[PDB]
Amino acid sequence: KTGLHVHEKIKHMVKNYGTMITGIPAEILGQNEAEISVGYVKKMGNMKENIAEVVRKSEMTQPTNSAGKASNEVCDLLLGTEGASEFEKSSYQVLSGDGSNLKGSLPNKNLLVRVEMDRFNAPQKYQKIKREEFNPETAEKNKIYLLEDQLVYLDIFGKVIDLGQTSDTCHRLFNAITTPFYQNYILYDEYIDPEESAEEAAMFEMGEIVKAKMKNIDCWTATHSFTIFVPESDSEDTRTLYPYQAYWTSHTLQQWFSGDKDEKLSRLGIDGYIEKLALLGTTTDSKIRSSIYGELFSPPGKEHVFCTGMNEKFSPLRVKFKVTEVNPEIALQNLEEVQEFIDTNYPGENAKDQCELYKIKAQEAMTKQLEMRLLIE
Amino acid sequence: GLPRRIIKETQRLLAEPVPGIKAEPDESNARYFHVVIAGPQDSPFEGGTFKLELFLPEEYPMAAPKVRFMTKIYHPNVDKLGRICLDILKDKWSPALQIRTVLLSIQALLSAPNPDDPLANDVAEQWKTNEAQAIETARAWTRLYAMNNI
Amino acid sequence: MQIFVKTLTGKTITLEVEPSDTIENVKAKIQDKEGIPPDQQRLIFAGKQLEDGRTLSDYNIQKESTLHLVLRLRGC
Repeated sequence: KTGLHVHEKIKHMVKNYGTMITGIPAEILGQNEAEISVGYVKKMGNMKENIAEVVRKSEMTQPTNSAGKASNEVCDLLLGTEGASEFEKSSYQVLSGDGSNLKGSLPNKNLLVRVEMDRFNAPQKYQKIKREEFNPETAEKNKIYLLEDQLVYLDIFGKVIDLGQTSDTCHRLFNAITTPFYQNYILYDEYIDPEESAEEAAMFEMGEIVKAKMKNIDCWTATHSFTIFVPESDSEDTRTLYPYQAYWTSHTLQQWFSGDKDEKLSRLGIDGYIEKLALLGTTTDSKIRSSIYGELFSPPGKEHVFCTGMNEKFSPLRVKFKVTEVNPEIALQNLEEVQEFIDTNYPGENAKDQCELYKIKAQEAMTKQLEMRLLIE
Repeated sequence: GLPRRIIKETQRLLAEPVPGIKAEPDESNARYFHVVIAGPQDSPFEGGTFKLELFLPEEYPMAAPKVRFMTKIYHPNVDKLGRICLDILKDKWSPALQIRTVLLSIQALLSAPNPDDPLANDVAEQWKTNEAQAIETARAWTRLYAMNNI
Repeated sequence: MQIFVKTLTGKTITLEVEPSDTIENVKAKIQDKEGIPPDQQRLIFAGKQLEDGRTLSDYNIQKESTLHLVLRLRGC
């Protein structure tokens, strides 16, 4: 029971069953999917034909593309329900500029590392306001507030955070921004040139001040989550990594394995995949960070168009991780258990036929639930 | 009372237009833009001229521009009213973006249509299930609506 | 106030939130509860998409309401 035994088992089971890997019965899927799709069924004419059409066009058995959900489903199988809940209680550890912290957190045993990457969600626009009118329990949040004697940041929670500016400095910037369109405007507009007018120079100076103080404030929000699997090998440099992931409105974990991207990421090496991932959090280059962010997180094949144009990752990025050893005697026992539950409730020769039987039962329970609901006109 | 950037953005759009996109402000509403996007090559819209009307709201640039097709088009992310389902005009619009970025997206959206909910849009289901015939539909709508309409 | 968040797979969770908090705050509490990133979330409140920069004091949301978290999105 090697670590590459379980890696190949999840790889073929996810490639062939998809949502069935979660263990949820088809009846519950169709019952809850009817809750979302009830507003699309037509109410006139033959109701059996109206319900059948919406039932046919639903993607309820399509695997999830929530990156955080695919990471949860991988942890439940390899670690077990209780082991994964204990794993969640642990905290993440930020990666440094060279990824040495993760490089040292990988002993030569079977390991599972979950990665939570955050995007810097710094505020993008300000507002002049008199202190009389400033109620921090009602005013718009994640915004810079320039008062006549204080420049302050309202975070995402309610907390007011001073930016260390003199009352005289704030009085100068307050009375310099005078045009009505700029009293509630953005901080870093590219068309604002400080050499044109004295008003715009004060806006640009305010941007440089906010951009400096925001570096010491926690403004990160999670933008992606994935999973990496490290099997136990006879060391040397026969050590390999295999990352698991899905992505919002992009691809599923089933498509991830089907495209063999976990293997294009494999032979990149232990230190190779880590060095380029620490790279991603360091560089300020805008057109030379999206290349990586696509190189590791795109659907299989489209590593060259995943981060272009407006999807071009501008904001700074951080990556975090946490590790725990896996016991293959329990992981494979959890996997063949789902194979047993699948082969029992929905048996068949081909795995493609076992999925068809699961789709029909989900469509049957969704149908009966829909016609019961639509009896109210 | 035109804001200074909307003035600056208009002059940039007229000095270096996006290749294949004609964008000019209205003679009476400087916040209103008349857009003509040419059909990309290697696409069922090739050879077509599609009219769009972009309006810069008053919250612009803190809010995304309101754009919408005026020519009938068979696209999975454009409904019957002409609304373009893009990730900019919805939630993740940022002040770093601008008009040219929006125009470039819509042009890129014609070449690479996105997946969509097959419900409340028979065009999206037809593109996912019967692509070759949905592409055949778009070539018909391009000759009927997007040719000799300027 | 306690509100409930449901998924397609029937998994219902409990949150501690109050009418003053926003959607990003609700999605942030979902991150600490299920490990889901907010950028990978978009929650429906009875056929109503919940935008990022709006509070609970603006969607007629009240105490003990079942919010519908979708985990598969196609388009926009």
